[PDB]
Amino acid sequence: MDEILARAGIFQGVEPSAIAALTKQLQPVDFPRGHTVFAEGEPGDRLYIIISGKVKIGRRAPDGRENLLTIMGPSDMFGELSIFDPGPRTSSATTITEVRAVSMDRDALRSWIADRPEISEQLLRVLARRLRRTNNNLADLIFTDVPGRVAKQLLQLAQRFGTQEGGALRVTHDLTQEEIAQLVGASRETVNKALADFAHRGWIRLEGKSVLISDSERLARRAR
Amino acid sequence: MDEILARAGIFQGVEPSAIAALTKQLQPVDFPRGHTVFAEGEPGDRLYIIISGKVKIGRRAPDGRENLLTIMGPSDMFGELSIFDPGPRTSSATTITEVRAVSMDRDALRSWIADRPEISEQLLRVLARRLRRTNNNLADLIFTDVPGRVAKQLLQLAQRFGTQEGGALRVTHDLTQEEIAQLVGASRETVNKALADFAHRGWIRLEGKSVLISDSERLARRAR
Ligand SMILES: Nc1ncnc2c1ncn2[C@@H]1O[C@@H]2COP(=O)(O)O[C@H]2[C@H]1O
Ligand SMILES: Nc1ncnc2c1ncn2[C@@H]1O[C@@H]2COP(=O)(O)O[C@H]2[C@H]1O
Repeated sequence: MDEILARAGIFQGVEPSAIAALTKQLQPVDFPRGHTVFAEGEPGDRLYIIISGKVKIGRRAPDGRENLLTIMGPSDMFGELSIFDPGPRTSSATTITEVRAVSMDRDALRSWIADRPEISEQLLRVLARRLRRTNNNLADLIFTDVPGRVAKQLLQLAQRFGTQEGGALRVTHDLTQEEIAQLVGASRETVNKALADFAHRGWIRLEGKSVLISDSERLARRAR
Repeated sequence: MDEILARAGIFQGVEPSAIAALTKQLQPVDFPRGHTVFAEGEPGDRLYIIISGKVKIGRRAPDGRENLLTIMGPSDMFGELSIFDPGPRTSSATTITEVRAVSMDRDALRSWIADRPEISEQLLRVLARRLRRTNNNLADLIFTDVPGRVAKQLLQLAQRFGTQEGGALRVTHDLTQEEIAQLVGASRETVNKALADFAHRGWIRLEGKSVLISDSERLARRAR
């Protein structure tokens, strides 16, 4: 599991042999599927790295309507925004499978950067990347229509969690039909038809909390 | 000049007798109104701090339509994202006034960070905060009604540019009709209907490029 940790935004760029010498006394946590690790708006000082399982990053309207910002998995950090720009959690963080993680608090995190200055530019790198992704997600809402947007999401899910079957990519995305619409940021029926059409043409084939992508090249053409 | 450069964000962590050191190294520049500093897509080795003027950071749709990510004024840093996660600019940076600014580049920047790790700690704060704002705008798009957004937007312009002018607020945003629209991520058509509604509910008034705000509460209610 040290192997999964070493793939972090933090542990990337700290001498790999020395990554052993530091991974010791962190608090390692467990969560059942469905656990609110923390809620949007509340204070918090902990940052987590996912050892195993997937966490969904949610945003909730006063109205009661839900929205998913991104899905995190093995090796992804979450809960760092309220640390770096001190303030409240910018969103809810909810487990999607059972989840093994490892957390560290604000001060523990201070030791780390002081002793291993390299971390900061990787941390900078993660937020910058996330900015880029979010910038895109945002423009997609102003500009891209639903099936176009579903295409992007499956594709993004696939670069992040996809495995190979041969020519085709497996995407065990551990999601419900409503969470997928929630990532896409549009109606549930509408996301399902967009998905049905793509299945129709054997571009994708749906199976449980999972999708198999046959024809990524056309898929990527519905994106745009 | 140097006290606007002191409130930059990069610099909120260095000795008073150091900002001067880092200020020499910097390269003064004077862009005219309607100048493109760089454009979404170009390579980027260079980051900017606006001494004065305002600049719009923008993204263009395939349809030729354009959403404005933010407006930037004295002390603001921009073009940092291609330093931390090297790649193209995610967005264009175009003046909406004459501008005098100050630039520094990837190697200059990296040298400073090895010299003074505090700079890292500060750009994380800046990035995280940028990411916090964007989650709010993004979610405004799924969750918040169309003039509902024009509220939060005017006030935010205010928070950042608002001058108390006889019990009211003086915001010289320097945005044309369309430019305000693009911040809200909408068509002039439905935006200028919030021009007219706030014109005969008398909370503002279109004076020059500027705008004078006389309300506050029937906005923080009108937004939330
Ligand atoms: N736009 C985004 N892209 C990627 N991750 C995000 C985004 N918004 C929030 N998160 C993550 O979800 C976390 C919720 O808690 P924090 O706001 O402390 O830190 C946040 C980030 O780690
Ligand atoms: N969401 C955002 N909020 C504020 N500024 C941004 C945002 N997205 C991009 N930018 C700025 O726009 C700049 C364009 O050039 P870079 O991508 O190098 O760096 C980018 C950031 O400085």
